[PDB]
Amino acid sequence: MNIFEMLRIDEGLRLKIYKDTEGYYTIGIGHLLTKSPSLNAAKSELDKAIGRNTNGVIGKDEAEKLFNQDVDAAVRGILRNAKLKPVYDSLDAVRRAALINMVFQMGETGVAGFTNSLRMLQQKRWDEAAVNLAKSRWYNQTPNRAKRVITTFRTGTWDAYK
Ligand SMILES: [Cl-]
Ligand SMILES: [Cl-]
Repeated sequence: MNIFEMLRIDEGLRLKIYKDTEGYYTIGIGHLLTKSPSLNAAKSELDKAIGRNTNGVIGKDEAEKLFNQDVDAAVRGILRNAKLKPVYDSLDAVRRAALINMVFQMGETGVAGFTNSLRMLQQKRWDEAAVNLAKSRWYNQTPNRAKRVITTFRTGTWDAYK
């Protein structure tokens, strides 16, 4: 198991514009297109992102390409973030994947806001951090995905994904 396969399980793959759990226009592997309600503003972003007139539909290769960019951007945002970097540096390889997963889903800003959990992760207090992470809209809104990520943090293994 690796970050890519982990996120692929969590986000799925859709080759036509769809709406995410929050109601936003998305495509491929969890690639947010716009928060705007307009399907046309979504097709426009889509075409800008792909470099061709897509008519709302892409191929597998195109989806995977967006996904590669997105993981890369997630990692780089963590490394540039003053709150996130120290956490990431302190963690083992599996737990690093779990932090990347949160950032891919909620953005650097959102994760950076989990102040207390971040401090517990840094201190390696696994069980306590798992408890604190659960008291979030995040866990309340996407409980099955949140539990998987949380278990990854608590245990340090890929169990929840096997
Ligand atoms: Cl893009
Ligand atoms: Cl879920």
